[PDB]
Amino acid sequence: DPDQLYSTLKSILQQVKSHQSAWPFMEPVKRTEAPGYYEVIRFPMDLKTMSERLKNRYYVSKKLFMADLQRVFTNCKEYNPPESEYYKCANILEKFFFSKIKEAGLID
Ligand SMILES: CNC(=O)c1ccccc1OC1CCOCC1
Repeated sequence: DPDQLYSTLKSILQQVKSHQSAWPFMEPVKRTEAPGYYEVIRFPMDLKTMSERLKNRYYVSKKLFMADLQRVFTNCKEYNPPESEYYKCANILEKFFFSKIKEAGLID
């Protein structure tokens, strides 16, 4: 009853991380891999960083969690071409994410 949010968030983040379309998002994009990524994307985010944030008790509300995870998708979509494998992954996983958020009644 106290630590309810933490539990729900952890379950959701784990399901997202195990999803077969999560692989592009598991770790920070490297500048060496992506020319001018960090010029274009000002608030980078990824699921390893979110795991850390969660463990660090940063996600004190649904909204903070939802914003970080939404940003993972919107970074990817802005940066990559629309028919790229990363873009396809991003919308697949975003669909999955919204279905789990609704499924847990996460209200913000
Ligand atoms: C979400 N990822 C990207 O927008 C990305 C863009 C350009 C180059 C690499 C990228 O991320 C890699 C991070 C490590 O796994 C493979 C994708």
